[PDB]
Amino acid sequence: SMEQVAMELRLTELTRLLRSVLDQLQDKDPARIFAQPVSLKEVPDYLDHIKHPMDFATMRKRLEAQGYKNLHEFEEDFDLIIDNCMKYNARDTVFYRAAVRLRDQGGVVLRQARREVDSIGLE
Ligand SMILES: Nc1n[nH]cc1-c1ccc(Br)cc1
Repeated sequence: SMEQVAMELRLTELTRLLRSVLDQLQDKDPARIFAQPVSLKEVPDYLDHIKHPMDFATMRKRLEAQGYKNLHEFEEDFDLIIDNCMKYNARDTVFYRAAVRLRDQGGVVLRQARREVDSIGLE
């Protein structure tokens, strides 16, 4: 149907916007602490602590499959990256501190992303 095509165009547009947002957010992680999944070989007990692991590579996989239907779903995954890290790692660690900085700097980006999604009507 034409309606289905239009819906798919909207999703493709959202995906383009979220790709830009994801690039901007990952730039706020210059240490690449959040670039890849926590290794279950190097941290074998990780899943005892963290029930829903997340990282930028995994987000990017879902993104390119057009797997984010709206900004909320994307933000959920970004918050998992931050929140998982701030639970597993103590306050005095380079990991926890990196998550705080990513959260703070990323908030700015996500604030305008929300305005843009609403403005252009992408969801
Ligand atoms: N990036 C993370 N999110 N949750 C835990 C971690 C982590 C834990 C140990 C090391 Br070593 C590195 C990273």
